[PDB]
Amino acid sequence: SLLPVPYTEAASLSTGSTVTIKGRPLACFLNQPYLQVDFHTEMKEESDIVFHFQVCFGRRVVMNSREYGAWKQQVESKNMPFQDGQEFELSISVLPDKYQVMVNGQSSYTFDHRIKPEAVKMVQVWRDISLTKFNVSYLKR
Amino acid sequence: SLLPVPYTEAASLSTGSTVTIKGRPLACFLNQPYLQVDFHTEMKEESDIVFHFQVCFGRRVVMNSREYGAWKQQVESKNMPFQDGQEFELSISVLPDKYQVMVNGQSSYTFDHRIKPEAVKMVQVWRDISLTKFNVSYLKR
Repeated sequence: SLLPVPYTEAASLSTGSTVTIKGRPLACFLNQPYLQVDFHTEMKEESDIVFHFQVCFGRRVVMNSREYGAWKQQVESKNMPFQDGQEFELSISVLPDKYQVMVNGQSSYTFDHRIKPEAVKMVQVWRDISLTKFNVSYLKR
Repeated sequence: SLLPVPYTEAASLSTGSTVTIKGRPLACFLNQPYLQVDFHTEMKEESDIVFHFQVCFGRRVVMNSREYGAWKQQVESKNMPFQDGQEFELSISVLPDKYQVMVNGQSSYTFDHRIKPEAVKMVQVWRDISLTKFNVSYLKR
């Protein structure tokens, strides 16, 4: 639709930052479209990932980090608040101890900080979605 | 790039038909972009799939069919002729007994017919690729 996918934006994060993502899957759940949000330590797409968030719509969600080029301990969830064929509003909040992922206003996943959020320099949103809004909040000291 | 992805084209297949697909992954292999080619029995994207071909670039290839809404016996391959960061030329030939998948001119995968290729009405190419050429050959009786 509006914002080009894969979508990449330079970014900085700290306690109190929020990343808001509004979009829609590009296929019905039967075809298992994916959505991936990666918080990167550099603009380079092969850089390390502080928070890796991958939805296989209708199936599962995987969360992990990639440190010095290697994937670490994968966290896997079957919680699936996303609705087949529907627009979704995704909200990732940086709390002192973890990321909190709200889906359509509902707390759905958390991921404890493995690397300080201040290490993030870029956010990329990609795979099988269209994107209508992307925002990183910059209101706190 | 040029052809919109997800790419859908009404199609008919029989022995001697070839599907040619030229494209490029949207991310380096470290980020595991996907490519999926589905030969559908109807234009509806939730319709059955006669030949499902899914590349996880740099990792594996999965082939299957989806019959009356259910996935059947998955075939899995570690053969990975695709090259990191490179354009690829994909050629799926309809032989009497199977599909033969050429990658950059090199025979790479085959998949025995589970449903007659004459059941195909649509081809969809999607996931993490850009597309520059798509062609279905229509030269044989």
